[PDB]
Amino acid sequence: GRRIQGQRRGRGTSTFRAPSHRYKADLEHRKVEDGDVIAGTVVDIEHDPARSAPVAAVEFEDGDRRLILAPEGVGVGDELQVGVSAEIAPGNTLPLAEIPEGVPVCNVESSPGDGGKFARASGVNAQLLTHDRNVAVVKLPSGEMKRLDPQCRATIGVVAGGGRTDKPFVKAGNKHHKMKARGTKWPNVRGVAMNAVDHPFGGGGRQHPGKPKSISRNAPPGRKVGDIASKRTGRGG
Amino acid sequence: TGAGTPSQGKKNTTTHTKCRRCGEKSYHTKKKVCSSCGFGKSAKRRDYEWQSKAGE
Amino acid sequence: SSGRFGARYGRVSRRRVAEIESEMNEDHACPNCGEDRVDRQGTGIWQCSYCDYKFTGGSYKPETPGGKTVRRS
RNA sequence: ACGACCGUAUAGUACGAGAGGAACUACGGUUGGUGGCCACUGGUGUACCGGUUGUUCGAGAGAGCACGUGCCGGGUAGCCA
RNA sequence: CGAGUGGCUUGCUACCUCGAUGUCGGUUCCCUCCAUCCUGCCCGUGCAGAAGCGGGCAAGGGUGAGGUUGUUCGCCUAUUA
RNA sequence: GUCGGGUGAGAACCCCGACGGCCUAAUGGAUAAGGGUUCCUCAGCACUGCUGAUCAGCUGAGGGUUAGCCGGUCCUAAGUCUCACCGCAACUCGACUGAGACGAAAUGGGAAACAGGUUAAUAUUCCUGUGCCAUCAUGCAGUGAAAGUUGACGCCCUGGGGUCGAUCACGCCGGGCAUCGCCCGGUCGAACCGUCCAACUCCGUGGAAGCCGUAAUGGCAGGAAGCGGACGAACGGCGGCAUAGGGAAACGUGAUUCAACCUGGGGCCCAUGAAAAGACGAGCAUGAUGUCCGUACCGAGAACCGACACAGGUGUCCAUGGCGGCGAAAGCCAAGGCCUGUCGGGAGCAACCAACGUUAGGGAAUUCGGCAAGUUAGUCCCGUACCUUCGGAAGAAGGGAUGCCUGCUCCGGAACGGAGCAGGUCGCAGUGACUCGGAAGCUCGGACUGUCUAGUAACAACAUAGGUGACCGCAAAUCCGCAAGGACUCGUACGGUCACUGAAUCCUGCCCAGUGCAGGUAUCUGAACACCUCGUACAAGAGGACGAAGGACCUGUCAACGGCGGGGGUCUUAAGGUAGCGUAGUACCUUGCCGCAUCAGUAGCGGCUUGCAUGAAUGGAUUAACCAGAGCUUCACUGUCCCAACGUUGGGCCCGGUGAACUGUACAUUCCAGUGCGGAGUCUGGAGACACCCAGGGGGAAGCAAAGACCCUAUGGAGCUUUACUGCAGGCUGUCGCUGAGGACUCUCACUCCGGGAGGAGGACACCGAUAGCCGGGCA
RNA sequence: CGUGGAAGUCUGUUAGAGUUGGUGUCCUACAAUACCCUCUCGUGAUCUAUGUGUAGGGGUGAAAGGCCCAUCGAGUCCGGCA
Ligand SMILES: [Cl-]
Ligand SMILES: [Cl-]
Ligand SMILES: [Cl-]
Ligand SMILES: [Cl-]
Ligand SMILES: [K+]
Ligand SMILES: [Mg+2]
Ligand SMILES: [Mg+2]
Ligand SMILES: [Mg+2]
Ligand SMILES: [Mg+2]
Ligand SMILES: [Mg+2]
Ligand SMILES: [Mg+2]
Ligand SMILES: [Mg+2]
Ligand SMILES: [Mg+2]
Ligand SMILES: [Mg+2]
Ligand SMILES: [Mg+2]
Ligand SMILES: [Mg+2]
Ligand SMILES: [Mg+2]
Ligand SMILES: [Mg+2]
Ligand SMILES: [Mg+2]
Ligand SMILES: [Mg+2]
Ligand SMILES: [Mg+2]
Ligand SMILES: [Mg+2]
Ligand SMILES: [Mg+2]
Ligand SMILES: [Mg+2]
Ligand SMILES: [Mg+2]
Ligand SMILES: [Mg+2]
Ligand SMILES: [Mg+2]
Ligand SMILES: [Mg+2]
Ligand SMILES: [Mg+2]
Ligand SMILES: [Mg+2]
Ligand SMILES: [Mg+2]
Ligand SMILES: [Mg+2]
Ligand SMILES: [Mg+2]
Ligand SMILES: [Mg+2]
Ligand SMILES: [Mg+2]
Ligand SMILES: [Mg+2]
Ligand SMILES: [Mg+2]
Ligand SMILES: [Mg+2]
Ligand SMILES: [Mg+2]
Ligand code: NA
Ligand code: NA
Ligand code: NA
Ligand code: NA
Ligand code: NA
Ligand code: NA
Ligand code: NA
Ligand code: NA
Ligand code: NA
Ligand code: NA
Ligand code: NA
Ligand code: NA
Ligand code: NA
Ligand code: NA
Ligand code: NA
Ligand code: NA
Ligand code: NA
Ligand SMILES: [Sr+2]
Ligand SMILES: [Sr+2]
Ligand SMILES: [Sr+2]
Ligand SMILES: [Sr+2]
Ligand SMILES: [Sr+2]
Ligand SMILES: [Sr+2]
Ligand SMILES: [Sr+2]
Ligand SMILES: [Sr+2]
Ligand SMILES: [Sr+2]
Ligand SMILES: [Sr+2]
Ligand SMILES: [Sr+2]
Ligand SMILES: [Sr+2]
Ligand SMILES: [Sr+2]
Ligand SMILES: [Sr+2]
Ligand SMILES: [Sr+2]
Ligand SMILES: [Sr+2]
Ligand SMILES: [Sr+2]
Ligand SMILES: [Sr+2]
Ligand SMILES: [Sr+2]
Ligand SMILES: [Sr+2]
Ligand SMILES: [Sr+2]
Ligand SMILES: [Sr+2]
Ligand SMILES: [Sr+2]
Ligand SMILES: [Sr+2]
Ligand SMILES: [Sr+2]
Ligand SMILES: [Sr+2]
Ligand SMILES: [Sr+2]
Ligand SMILES: [Sr+2]
Ligand SMILES: [Sr+2]
Ligand SMILES: [Sr+2]
Ligand SMILES: [Sr+2]
Ligand SMILES: [Sr+2]
Ligand SMILES: [Sr+2]
Ligand SMILES: [Sr+2]
Ligand SMILES: [Sr+2]
Ligand SMILES: [Sr+2]
Ligand SMILES: [Sr+2]
Ligand SMILES: [Sr+2]
Ligand SMILES: [Sr+2]
Ligand SMILES: [Sr+2]
Ligand SMILES: [Sr+2]
Ligand SMILES: [Sr+2]
Ligand SMILES: [Sr+2]
Ligand SMILES: [Sr+2]
Repeated sequence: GRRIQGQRRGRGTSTFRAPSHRYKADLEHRKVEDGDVIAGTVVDIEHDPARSAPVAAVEFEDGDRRLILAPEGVGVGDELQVGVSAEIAPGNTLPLAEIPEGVPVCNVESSPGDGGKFARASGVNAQLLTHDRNVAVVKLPSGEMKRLDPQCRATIGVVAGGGRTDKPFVKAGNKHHKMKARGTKWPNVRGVAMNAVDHPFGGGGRQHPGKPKSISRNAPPGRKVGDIASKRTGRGG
Repeated sequence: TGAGTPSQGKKNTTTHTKCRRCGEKSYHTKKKVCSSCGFGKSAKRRDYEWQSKAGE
Repeated sequence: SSGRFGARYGRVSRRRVAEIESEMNEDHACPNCGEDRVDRQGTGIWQCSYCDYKFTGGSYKPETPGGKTVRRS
């Protein structure tokens, strides 16, 4: 047969890549030596092509101009702070240790200093639950309880743009425009709508998968399609 | 549209040109490589044993 | 407000579009001053036509349910 | 190169209780086929004559173009049914 | 039950054609066969008549229009000698 | 095209005039690519040119392309290459990371040129006039100088400013016409220098509690109007430039609508609409320098691609010439171009054919099917059903009007803008041509716009929004690479991957036995290393002990693959078909039965329906809207038909010139029969038959064109499949190495990751190398 | 009632794109996919020029086994090869 679409993907050809050259900024936590002493003023609010959500342009005291992953409620003129002794206000960034429990956080680091990994999409947020001298437990947007190093920096508040998913695309044209801003091949032809040569589910005189859809985790690329290592399927039971 | 005559009329692009190294009109001006002598690809001259019968 | 869609898309689609856009187009009280002068500038971007306060908020609402929770705690 | 049918008289007669109901022959017409012809009716008739829209030749007069007549009305000969 | 004729149906066979003899139905145009549907002439009748029924000679001419269906076939309608 | 004429040995087609035509987003003008001398001149006709040629894109010889200010050159874009580094058995191979370079000629950014004149051929290049830019030198000024501004930007609507053009009025110059007095052309003049400034923003004054303002949104005591002011636009106005230039002459002035250009306001995004060089910021004189490359011509029904002087294909700007009208529409006409979509002569010019016009009465009877053709039509008024997701349906349907002429009214600043009124009046016909919908109903399918088999399929197929399930916390899931490495990803669960279903609405039953996936697991099974026994002075080898993933076994799971019967008043194998729908695009029987409709209806629709063999995201039902989708009915219309006729244009036929191809074992005037390998012009018997030629429609040569696609055969091929055979990747798992200290555990020092770093997390694991077991059509 | 001017919105041979029927014309063609009329789309998932990337068991594919220079159920060239 021929390599399936999932295999063409990995080659990183133009069709499968994201329009990086059109992307604005790699929104990471500003690095501070120590002491915390660092603040900046929100100069503007911009649209982020890579995330379909707003982003704040912030100018710091030392003269550094950088785009920031803006939480909800941040506006031009506001003063944001970043450091161990930062003020516990929305928009400020400080390690999980200095962040009081029960407070919503976003753009959490996985390893102290990485610049932020978790809770970065529209409207989401992580819940800071437990404190300790060794570990700070956080509840990520997926519902998973994540034990983290209390030194991991994080921003206060929920990511701006919440509710984006509430409105339907309505028509293909709208999807088209969004897709064009991401690293994704669209539209999607169903495997079952292809020829045997093109996909495991292809062929037949009528459209239906060959074998069952639940495929073993050990399946090789070219065959791993359908329901990857599903613990169950359907809605009932 | 036919792949034949009708599709021939758009062919006004220049690719293969006289090669600075070998003199053959095979220097692909887009790729900057000579399909005949390998100029632009290798210091050594392009040559292959299959260019002649195995016993020659 | 989904009349631009004519007889296409079905109830749900154009019904939720009309709502989301209605509440989006509503007069919004600016956080800076107090006047109902906040208009959407783009996806998640809002601004007061009075004091010029430009700020971030929900994609279609200037403030989201989870956004209000932030203040509280 | 002619085939077939209908109608009238025969006749409300022969036959028959009645109901019903022929023929020989003589006529008139129809249908299908055939050959020919155009006085008559009909079609055509970018021969011709007229009306008239747009535009061009300044108007007028008189003309060109609008697909092999712009369109509309009438239509001779011939050819035709 | 027995004897046949035909070569329209079907089957059988594998002679002919696989360096190709273009399909079914329809159409159009031409010729033919008779086991005759009508028309001519006849015989019988459970032939009064009228209308039939069965049979003989006979291939000159005729055997048309339509509804469903790709249909051939067939079903149906109204005309018809 | 035609009549004259010119040149010439020769003229239908080379040139001149006249008459007649063709082209209007092109058949005109400027160009990109591409061509490459095709451009100009002279001389020619052997070649090329669908005939001819005195002509030519042909032949030969000469000639022709002139730049500080037009392009290139410079900048950076998607991206490319080079070097270093690393991989690889190796490289001309390979990903990343660094550095460098490359990457835009119409059409990205960008220092500066306009007007006229000139040649056979160049021209913002030459020449004349005027102007401008950059660098440098000198002199003077200036010490400022880098923050900032610019370069520099999406889609939709819209205001204002405003030039060209077009038109109107009046004047002047010239032409035309001659029943009038109308019609046509012209009435010029740049770059540049100087000056003017609307919009936006801001300041002062002022002091609105309801006013100010817009096409629209809107604005304000956080200070509205008004008044004054700062900054501030055009490729625009104005003055110069200009006793420059140009014109035979006049050598205008006002207006309207206003492309270009300038400047504002509004709206939209699950879409956010380049970068760099450079410039400004940052003066003036005088002078010097401004090199290098391109520049001809074609740009197409003859200069390009398509073998051709090919009816094909091929980007940009001229989108403002006149009438017309809604119009960048038709039709007609300018400017400009052309008679080279390049063979002619002749015959009332037959048959036949291609395009096409008109046909009486009938009116779909034609046909698989109204295929083909036709009908309708523009604009205003009236009026408009079922259904419906309330948007729509809808231009539903149906009805009326429509010209010209005279005089007017209304809206507006006005138009050579629009809406009406009264009177008069002509035709068969007033959207008079042109332009220009036929309409209605029932059913099936897909919701919709969209996609597709370049070249027989445009569909119901694909996509889609919507619905759903699966995987994954990022040192992730998924995927590419042998490796070094990489896409996703400037991304982080409101994510993105992998699949299914396919808008909305009402819904989506039962089954986990088999198969798949996943989880668990006492016990059973389960390889290699190490370990133990036997064996061998060692070794091969035999056995044992321990036992990972996996399997057995257990459980979960069907919007996983799939299933939803036979029998009787349970059995196979888990369940035994729920809502619905149903003779279906699924129903064999079958033209099922009843009804509707028709003279007549295997059709269509409705009802019934025991369903050969319907049925619920293998989605069921249903549905407004949409459709070059399938079927059916009606009105209207008609040469589709009854049944054909006449006509128009190009052919056909005859003449001049040019001049192929297909095909050919031989013989050949055949016909009827027969025979023969059973389908004979050629054998046999007869019949017929004087030769040659022209036109015809195609009966035969089992006509010509193709070593049958069908079918079989060959120990033929290939693509595809799988619980076929055998293997190979890949995933999981144990073990050895890296690998270290004190049956579970602690630690840090290798190693890995995070962190600029200090340092943090992890850690003998992981990675990597090796081997073993399992899964393994992903691949051979 | 007006204003406003939305839309994978409608009419449209505007430009441009496409290709339903005629099973017309052609079928030793004008043409190895053409001609005419008819027909669909025509503010968007639009069309288009140039530049650039992806390469052969590999691309690319709104999926037709479509397309990758008249070549595709595995391009083309040469070689293995007689
Ligand atoms: Cl999405
Ligand atoms: Cl009849
Ligand atoms: Cl140039
Ligand atoms: Cl405005
Ligand atoms: K055969
Ligand atoms: Mg970031
Ligand atoms: Mg979704
Ligand atoms: Mg993309
Ligand atoms: Mg799909
Ligand atoms: Mg398919
Ligand atoms: Mg198929
Ligand atoms: Mg497969
Ligand atoms: Mg399906
Ligand atoms: Mg399916
Ligand atoms: Mg034959
Ligand atoms: Mg007899
Ligand atoms: Mg006879
Ligand atoms: Mg000459
Ligand atoms: Mg010239
Ligand atoms: Mg020519
Ligand atoms: Mg008639
Ligand atoms: Mg019939
Ligand atoms: Mg038709
Ligand atoms: Mg007035
Ligand atoms: Mg049906
Ligand atoms: Mg559709
Ligand atoms: Mg096709
Ligand atoms: Mg179609
Ligand atoms: Mg979906
Ligand atoms: Mg989804
Ligand atoms: Mg579908
Ligand atoms: Mg029925
Ligand atoms: Mg179900
Ligand atoms: Mg053969
Ligand atoms: Mg076969
Ligand atoms: Mg095989
Ligand atoms: Mg790292
Ligand atoms: Mg195989
Ligand atoms: Mg391209
Ligand atoms: Na017999
Ligand atoms: Na036949
Ligand atoms: Na007879
Ligand atoms: Na019949
Ligand atoms: Na000629
Ligand atoms: Na000026
Ligand atoms: Na006009
Ligand atoms: Na559309
Ligand atoms: Na099961
Ligand atoms: Na079923
Ligand atoms: Na469509
Ligand atoms: Na006719
Ligand atoms: Na013949
Ligand atoms: Na194959
Ligand atoms: Na309104
Ligand atoms: Na067509
Ligand atoms: Na290949
Ligand atoms: Sr990051
Ligand atoms: Sr970082
Ligand atoms: Sr399949
Ligand atoms: Sr269920
Ligand atoms: Sr081209
Ligand atoms: Sr190279
Ligand atoms: Sr070599
Ligand atoms: Sr009588
Ligand atoms: Sr009587
Ligand atoms: Sr005429
Ligand atoms: Sr006889
Ligand atoms: Sr008889
Ligand atoms: Sr038969
Ligand atoms: Sr039958
Ligand atoms: Sr000669
Ligand atoms: Sr010439
Ligand atoms: Sr360059
Ligand atoms: Sr340029
Ligand atoms: Sr545009
Ligand atoms: Sr204006
Ligand atoms: Sr030139
Ligand atoms: Sr030109
Ligand atoms: Sr052309
Ligand atoms: Sr074409
Ligand atoms: Sr002219
Ligand atoms: Sr000629
Ligand atoms: Sr007439
Ligand atoms: Sr009919
Ligand atoms: Sr009929
Ligand atoms: Sr009407
Ligand atoms: Sr449906
Ligand atoms: Sr196509
Ligand atoms: Sr649905
Ligand atoms: Sr199971
Ligand atoms: Sr039931
Ligand atoms: Sr003989
Ligand atoms: Sr002939
Ligand atoms: Sr549209
Ligand atoms: Sr067809
Ligand atoms: Sr033709
Ligand atoms: Sr053809
Ligand atoms: Sr036609
Ligand atoms: Sr349209
Ligand atoms: Sr060979």
